[PDB]
Formats: sequence, C-alpha cells, structure tokens
Amino acid sequence: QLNKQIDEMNASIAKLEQQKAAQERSLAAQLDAAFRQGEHTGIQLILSGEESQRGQRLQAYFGYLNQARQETIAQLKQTREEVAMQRAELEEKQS
Amino acid sequence: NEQVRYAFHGALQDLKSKPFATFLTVMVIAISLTLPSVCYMVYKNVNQAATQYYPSPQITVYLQKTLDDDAAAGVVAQLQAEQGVEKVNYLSREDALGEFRNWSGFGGALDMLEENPLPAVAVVIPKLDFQGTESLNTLRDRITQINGIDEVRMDDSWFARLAALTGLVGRVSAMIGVLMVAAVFLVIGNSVRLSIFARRDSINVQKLIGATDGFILRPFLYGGALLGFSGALLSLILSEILVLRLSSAVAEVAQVFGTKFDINGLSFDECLLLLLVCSMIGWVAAWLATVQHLRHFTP
Amino acid sequence: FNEQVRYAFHGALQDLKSKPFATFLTVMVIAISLTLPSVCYMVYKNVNQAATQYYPSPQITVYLQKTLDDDAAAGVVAQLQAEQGVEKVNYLSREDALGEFRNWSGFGGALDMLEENPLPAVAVVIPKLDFQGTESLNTLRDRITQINGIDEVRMDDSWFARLAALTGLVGRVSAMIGVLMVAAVFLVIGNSVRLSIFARRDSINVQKLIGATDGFILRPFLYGGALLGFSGALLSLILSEILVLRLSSAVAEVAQVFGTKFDINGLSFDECLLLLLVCSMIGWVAAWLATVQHLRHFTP
Amino acid sequence: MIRFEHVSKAYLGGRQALQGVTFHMQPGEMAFLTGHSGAGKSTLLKLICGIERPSAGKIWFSGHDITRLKNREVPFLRRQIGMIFQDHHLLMDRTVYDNVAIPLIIAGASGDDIRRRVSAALDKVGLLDKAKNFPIQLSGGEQQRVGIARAVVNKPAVLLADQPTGNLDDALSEGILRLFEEFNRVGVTVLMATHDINLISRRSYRMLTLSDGHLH
Amino acid sequence: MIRFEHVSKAYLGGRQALQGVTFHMQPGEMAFLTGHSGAGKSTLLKLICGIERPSAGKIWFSGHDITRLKNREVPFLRRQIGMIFQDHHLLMDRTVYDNVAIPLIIAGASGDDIRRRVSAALDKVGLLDKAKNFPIQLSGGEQQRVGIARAVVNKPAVLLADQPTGNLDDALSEGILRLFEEFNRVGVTVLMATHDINLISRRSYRMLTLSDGHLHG
Ligand SMILES: Nc1ncnc2c1ncn2[C@@H]1O[C@H](COP(=O)(O)OP(=O)(O)OP(=O)(O)O)[C@@H](O)[C@H]1O
Ligand SMILES: Nc1ncnc2c1ncn2[C@@H]1O[C@H](COP(=O)(O)OP(=O)(O)OP(=O)(O)O)[C@@H](O)[C@H]1O
Repeated sequence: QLNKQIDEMNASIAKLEQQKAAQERSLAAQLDAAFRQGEHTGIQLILSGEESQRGQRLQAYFGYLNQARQETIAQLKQTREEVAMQRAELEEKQS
Repeated sequence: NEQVRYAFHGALQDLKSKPFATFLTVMVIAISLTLPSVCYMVYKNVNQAATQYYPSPQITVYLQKTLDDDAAAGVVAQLQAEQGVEKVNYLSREDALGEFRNWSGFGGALDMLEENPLPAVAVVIPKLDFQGTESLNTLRDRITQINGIDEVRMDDSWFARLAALTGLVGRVSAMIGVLMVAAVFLVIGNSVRLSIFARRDSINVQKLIGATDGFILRPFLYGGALLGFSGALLSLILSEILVLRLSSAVAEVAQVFGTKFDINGLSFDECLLLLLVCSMIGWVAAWLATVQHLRHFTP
Repeated sequence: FNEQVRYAFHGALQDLKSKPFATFLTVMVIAISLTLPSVCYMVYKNVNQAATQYYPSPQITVYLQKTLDDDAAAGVVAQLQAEQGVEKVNYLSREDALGEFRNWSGFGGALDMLEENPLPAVAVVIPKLDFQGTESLNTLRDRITQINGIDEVRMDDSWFARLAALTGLVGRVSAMIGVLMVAAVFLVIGNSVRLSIFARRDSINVQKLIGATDGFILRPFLYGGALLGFSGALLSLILSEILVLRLSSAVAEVAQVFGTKFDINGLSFDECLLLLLVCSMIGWVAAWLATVQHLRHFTP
Repeated sequence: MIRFEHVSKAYLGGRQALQGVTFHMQPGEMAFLTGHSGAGKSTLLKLICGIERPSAGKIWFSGHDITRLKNREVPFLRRQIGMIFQDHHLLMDRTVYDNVAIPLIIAGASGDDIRRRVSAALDKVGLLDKAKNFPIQLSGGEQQRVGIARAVVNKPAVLLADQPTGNLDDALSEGILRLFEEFNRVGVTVLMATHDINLISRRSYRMLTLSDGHLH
Repeated sequence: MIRFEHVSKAYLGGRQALQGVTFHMQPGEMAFLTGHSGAGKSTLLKLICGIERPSAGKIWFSGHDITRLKNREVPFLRRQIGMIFQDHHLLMDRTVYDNVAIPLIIAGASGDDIRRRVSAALDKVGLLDKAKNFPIQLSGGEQQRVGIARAVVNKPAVLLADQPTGNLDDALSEGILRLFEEFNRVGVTVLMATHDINLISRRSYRMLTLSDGHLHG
C-alpha cells in the first residue's frame, strides 16, 4: 500500500515498543520481586500460612510468564523481519 | 470402716499445733508442684495449637492445560498411588489468574493474553509420621514417574530447620520434665521426712509400750497423705490464678493470626490423678521415714 | 574471737557429718531445686545468642526515578541513612548487584532486547531493631515521602506484629515461670533449713536455760544453713555442667542445617560465684528466721 | 513368772553391765531390788521386757524363753508388762488423758469404758484437776506419776518399776507403796526397784541387792 | 544479798504455784526447802534463775532487780547461775566432755585450761571414765551426775539444785551432798530441794517448807 503500509507499520512498531515497555515493567516487578525473595536465613521464609505460599506462587508464576515473554517476542518478530523486509522490497521494485 | 479413728483424729493436731509451719510447708509443696503443672499445660496448649498450625512441607506439581485438559482433572485419580498424603485438594483454573491480578499488582498488563501457558500448583502434603530426613526424597522417583507432567521442583528446605529447632526444644523440654518430676518427688520425700524426724519421742514411747507394727504407722501415713493432698489442692487452686493471669496476654496473639485462641484448663480426671499421685508419694515417703526409723529402737 | 567461730563451724560440720543419708538428701533436694534456674538461664542465654540470627525487621526498599547512575543515587542513599532511625546502609548497585538474579533466581536474562537495564538495585536498607514499628512507621513515612521521584514507597511488613506478640508471649510465660522458680529456690531452702533447726529445738532449749549469749545460739545454725546453701549450689553447678556436656551433642544437629559455628556458652565464672553467694545468703537468712522464731518461743 | 538362768548383758562399749545373775520368783510376790549407782538394776528390768537382747544366756518368762524370738511378737510381750521407766517417757505432743489411755487404745477396748478406767486409775494416784492437760506444764513429780497411772491400767500380769517415789514426797510415797500392795492381793508379780532404804525397810518380801550383777 | 518480798506466779491454766513468799538469803547460805509434789519447789528456782518471771510482785537478785528484765540482759545474768534441773536437760547428739565444757565456751576460756577444768569436775563428781560417750548410752542415774558436773564448772556465784540425789543410791547421795559442803567456805549459796528427809535428818542447816504455795519458813 506504499506509504499506507509504512504508516500502518509505524503504528505496529509503536504497539510493539509499548509491548517492550510493558516487558521491562514485568521484569521490574520480577526484580522488585526476586528480592522480596531476598532473604538470608531467618524467619520470613516461615511466617504463617497463605501469604508465603502466595509469594512462592507469584515467583513460580513469573517463572512461566517470563519465558512466555520469549515466544511473545518471537511471534511478533516473525512478522518483523519478514513483513518489513517484503514491504521495503515491494516499494523498491515498484519504484 | 471406722474402728480406729484415733489416727485420723490424731494426725490433725500435729498439723494444727504448728499452723504456720504446716501452712508454709504446704506453700513449698504447692510452689514446687506449680512448675510441672504450668509446664504440662504449656505443653498441651502448644500441642493443641500445633494442630491447626505448624504446616506440612509443600510439594509443587505442574499440571498445565497445554499438554491436556481432561488429564489435569484426571491425574487426581492416580496421585493416590502413594501412601502418606491425606490432603489432595486441587485449585481450579480461575485461581491462577484470580490471585495474580489481585495480589501481584501486574494484572493490568496481561489483558492482551491470547494464549495462557500458566500452570497450576497442587496442594499435596504428607502426614506427620513420615516427615524430615530423606523421607521426602524417597518419594521423588514415583512422582517423577507419574505421567502427564512436564517438570517438578524441590522448593522447600525450611521444614528441615523447623524440625531441628522443634527437636532441640523437645529435647530441652524432655530433659526438664523428668527433672521437675524428680524435684517434686524429692521435695515430698524430704518435706515430710523431717516431720517424722521431728517427733522421734512419739515413735520411741509408742514402740516402748507394747504396740503393734501398724499402730506406730497409723498417725503418720495419714499425716503424709494429708500433707501431699493439701499441697496438691493448693497447687491446683494456684495454677488457675496464673492461667487467668496469662488469659488476657494470649488474646492479642490471636488477632494477629486472624483466629481466636483459648486456654485449655486442667480436666477433672488429671486433677484427681495429681491428687492421688501426691497423696501416694506422701504416703510412701511417710512409710519409708518410719519403718526405717522403727528399726532404730529395736537393738 | 575466732575460736568461737571455729567452734561453731566444727559443730556445724559435726552435725552434717552425722546422718550421712539425711544431710546428703537435704543437699540433693536443694541442689535439684536450684538446678532449674541454672538450666533455664542457660536456655535464656542461648536464645539471646540467636540475636545475630534473629531478624532485620524492616526491609524498606526506596528507589528513585530511572537512569539514577553514579553519585546521583549515592547522594540519595547517603541522605537516606542520615536520619536518626537508620544508621547502617550498604550501597550495592549497578551491574554486579544485578548479577545475583541470573545465578540465584535463574530465570531468563532476555539480553537480546533488554539493552540498558532499567533498575540497578533498589535501596538495601537495614535499620536498627524494631523501635521503628507500626506505631512509628507512618511518622518515618512522612520523612521519606517529601522527596519526589520515588516509585518504591511500598511497605509490606510481612512479619506484622506477629513475631512480636509471640515474643511478648514467650517473655511473659518465661517471666511468670521464672518468678515461681526463684520463689521455689527461696522456699525449698526456707523449709530444709527450718525443719533442720526444728529437729534441734531441744538444743536451743538447753542452751537457753543455762548461761549463754543471744549471738552464740545463732552462729552454728547460721553456718549450717550457709553450708547447706553452698553445697546445694555447688552440686547444682556440677549437675548443670553435666547437662551442658549432655546438650553439647544436641546443638550439633542444628549446626549443620544452619552452617554456623555455635557454642552454648554455659557456666561462666562470673555468675557461678554469684549463684553460690546468693544461695549462701538465702541459707543464712532462713537460718536467721528459724533461729529467731525458736528463740522467741522460749521467752519468759 | 520371772526366772533367770546364767545370762550376761554386755553393751557395744565393752562394759559388763551384768556378768552373772540367777534368781527365781513365784508368780504374785513383791521385790525390792536395790544397789549402788554402777549396778545394772534398770537394764535387768529392761531384759525382762525384751527391749534389750540378753546376748549370751537364757531367760524364762511364764513358759517361753525370750532369747531368739522374732520382732513380730516382741511387742506382744510388753502389753502385759506395766513398766515405768528411768526418765518419764511420755508423749509430749498429746494431752495427759490420751497419754494415760494409750494401752486401752492399743488393746482395743470400747471407748465408753476408756474414760471410766482412766478416771479410776487417776483416782488412786491423785490426778483429777490436772486431767486434759499437757505434760509440758506438769512438774516432774506429776509426770513421774503419769507413767505410773499408765502402767496400772488394764490389770497387767507382771508389773515392773525402776525408782518411783524419786520425785515424790515421803507422805505420798507410802501411799503409792500401799497402792502397789493394793494390786498385790490379786495375782500380779511386782518388781519394784528403788534406791532409798528408809521406806522399804518397814517390809520384807524379796529384799535383795545388786553389786555389778552379783547377788550373794 | 538475794531476797524475796511478796511475789507469786500465775499460770495460763489458772493454777497458782505461789501465794506470796518472803524469805531472805545471805551469801554462802545453805537451803533445804521441801514439800509435797504439788507445791512451789522447782517453780521458785525457775523464778530465781530468771527462766520464769513472776506474775505478781518484784524480785531482786545479787544486787540488782531482775523482774521484767529485757531479753538481751537475761543471758548475762545466767552465767553465774549453776542450775541443776529435775529432768536431765542435756545436749543430746554430743559427747559428755563438751557438754560439760559448754559453760567454759560461754565464758570464753582458752583451749588448754578447759580440759583440766572439765576433767577435774568429772573427777570430783565421780564420772571421769564416762567422758567420751553420749548421754543416750549413759545410765539414767549417772545422767544426773553429769548435770551436777556441768553445774559445778567455772565457779558459779549462786548454785541452784532442783532435786539431786533423785536417781542416786543411798551411799552416793551423801557423797554428792558432801560435794556441796566445801562450797560453803566460799561465797556461793546452795538451794537443795529434796523430797526424802533421811539425808537432812543428820545435818543442821536452814529448813524451809513449801505447802500448796505458802512458804513462810
Ligand atoms: N545404752 C547404754 N549403752 C552403754 N552402756 C550403757 C547403756 N545403758 C546403761 N549402760 C551402762 O550400764 C551400767 C548400768 O546401767 P543402768 O541403766 O542399769 O543403770 P541404773 O542402775 O539405772 O543406774 P543408777 O543406779 O545410777 O540409777 C553402767 O555402766 C552404764 O554405763
Ligand atoms: N508452765 C506452767 N504452766 C502451768 N502450770 C504449771 C507450769 N509449770 C508448772 N505448773 C504447775 O504448777 C505447780 C508447780 O509445781 P512445781 O513445778 O513447783 O513442782 P513440784 O510441785 O514441787 O513438783 P516436783 O515433785 O516435780 O518437784 C504444779 O502443779 C505444776 O503442774
């Protein structure tokens, strides 16, 4: 679509960059978290019920979430190095 | 059975002719009996409070819907092929995304989740008999041999510390309990023996005039049994004062856990057991202080 | 005047040498009654040497806005520890502080598109004990909320006041046991000595009805009570040393699961002589009370 | 019924209290055995009660020899022996009425006849106004008679006494000697021991001496 | 200079031991007060020691007044009282030698003269051989004589005798009565109070009487 394809790709790149931004907020919450986990030997690793198991469930939840971030990178990276390469090749061939 | 009541009506004026001495002897028996009573009530209180508390170590099992959907519900059927586990409650699929967006605070960025690869944990805990050492590690091969899972983790080691700290506390308590019991036995066996040893002349005159073997022991076994009875009764009516002393203090500990805790008092049968034990130990210590003392005056 | 003191001491040991199945029994009762405060005091000293393993109770993590590199974050950290409530803060930051994530927590680095790491460290702040608790927590929140740019004002006191209420419960239960323990020491001697004097009431009678002195009657009984207390405290020290040698093996199992070089540290020499002196004074006071009670009995 | 063969009493101190003594008395007569201070008269009365073993020798009582008897039936012998002692051995913790009424409670008599028997025993010795009292505030003349009133209850077959009338005046010493001679018309063996001679020289039943166990 | 004006003692049981006694005593004077077994024989000695204070009247001893005396002063006026007792007031669970030696220990005597004082006392009484055994293994009649031996040590100024020759024979009674007869050559009074009248019928001394409480003499 010539310039309209580039205009749509700009909005797609903006949405992708916002997904990147949400990804380092996920890693910031993960850090903020991993260090909650922070504790050399003491009392915090016992406490009482519920909330300690909730923290372990949160970090094990992030253990699957951050590797799911890898394939959510890869899913939009499949259309990043191929659609944009074809859009530049189609515009150069028509010109 | 009242033919000779002279013994029971005779072993009271020895305890009433010196009322301050008998009173403060019953004081020391009650004080030395209060420590094992309060220690036993503390032991039974923390034993009752170790039932709904002191949680079992947690085993985390992954049973996600990426592999299969009906197998995640059906794996409950073959996870009973292993003894020791009594709680097999499994959280539903809404719990995983209902807890993450309500406590982690990052539920606003997961609105565009087209596929959800997030698994669920399993609440599988063993009973109290098979706990500690490598008993948790002996059941690894059977859990790893269970199909329908992708991976499993060993995510706890704090329970080994907890059942080393409680083992040390139990060792200290078991060392101190029999030592307090020995303190009670020795304070009965000494606190009455000097009472018979105070009145040697009654033994000498009652033996020197022609009596029988039991008539010498008649006003002394009852005196020792009554002294132990008075000490045990005073200990029971003094331990409840300290129970109501700590009754207000344990209340603030209840609401910081969200529950409500109460004090388990001494029951009727164990109070009668304490009275009978103290009376028989007083009787034995009065017999052993007199039939040994009867052989002195027969050369 | 030392001849009468020597005669009183020799009379006290002449009584204690006679009836060796009775003096030893009285010494054993006093020693078993006194070996409870020794054992609970070794436990009380044992749990106060778990104060280096207890717990930094606030874990406040305050971090400024993004790209807070070099001395810009260090000045904020230095003024964060400039308050009266916080005095020690270790300043770990940048990439080597970030390196604990990849080897400790594992996870995925995602270094292909992470580029610049957005958050090097948070605060690492350890204040001093728990006088900054929830009664005074909102007072110190107002100190740190004045400066802007902080997205890390969160305080989730996961300990809450729990391990507090529990510590107050332990310190109250131990106190109301220990006052009874001290009174049990104060009363077992108080009747062992008193009934020993009551066995020798006829001696006080026959010494009063001849020419005597008011202070001559006291001294053999006072020395007998002092030797009873001294023997009870000495055998209590012996029993407590055997129990320390018994419990030396029991700390070895909890030493492995913590990986620390820990000693029980029982029976220090500054408190053994103090225990002996206090128990000798209790025996002296009990002998004084029993002898004064029996001296006022025989008044005209 | 007292019969003595050649017995020898020696203590653990190696001092021969009685080397050789041999006497025999018919059942139902008095005696007035005396001696010096070093004589063993009171321990001679003590061997009859069986509280002190005769060591080497054979002693006869009624028809049974108290030489190797077990301790289970040692104190069954002294229930029929009304011995008063050197020091007045009393129960100071209880009153004089319960002090006199010890052998009636021992023998198992009914409680209605205990008071009558004790009052009859206290009539002849003269202790009525000082009944239901303790022996602490009784003077030694009264405490010596308390043991006498304890030894004259429930009509003993054999009666022993070592120096009564010691703390007692001569006017009442004669009266309690006729009290002993008031029992000795019903069959009872009386073995009165004493040290004074002036109030026992007015009679003669078995007036015998003792010099380190020797008789004649 | 020991004298009684009109004094008497009441009791917690309501019985009157004395009804008013008036007697005077020079230093170094014998006495042979006697009576029945109900009169105030031993009680009068208990008043004159200071063991029992009178309920009525006031009492003077030596040169002072000893009625209503403080408890801190009555042991200081008992060292010079050599009281013999009726019952054997003796230190049980103690040997004979230190039992006689206790008044020397009260007097603060040294460790060298105490043996030659106590052994001389037990020699003059006649109980030297029984100096290493206990009173529980002594004879009953010679448990009194160690009481006399305890009463005749350290030269008491006033010697009181609550019935000696009680468990003593005929021949030894004049032997122990003649023990007090060289005490009259020095300034010490003796208050012999016996029941039998045979040992006083051959002696001419002061003859006091007690009868129900009335003394006069
Ligand atoms: N328990 C005893 N242990 C050792 N020797 C004893 C004991 N009792 C008495 N004797 C000795 O026995 C002898 C006389 O004792 P016993 O009791 O018969 O005297 P007694 O005749 O009552 O005395 P007295 O005539 O002076 O009143 C003495 O040598 C005395 O030392
Ligand atoms: N503390 C006392 N309380 C009450 N009554 C007492 C007390 N002491 C003695 N009596 C009584 O008062 C009287 C005084 O007797 P006391 O002591 O003078 O001896 P006694 O009659 O001469 O006798 P003994 O023959 O023993 O010498 C007696 O009846 C005695 O029981």
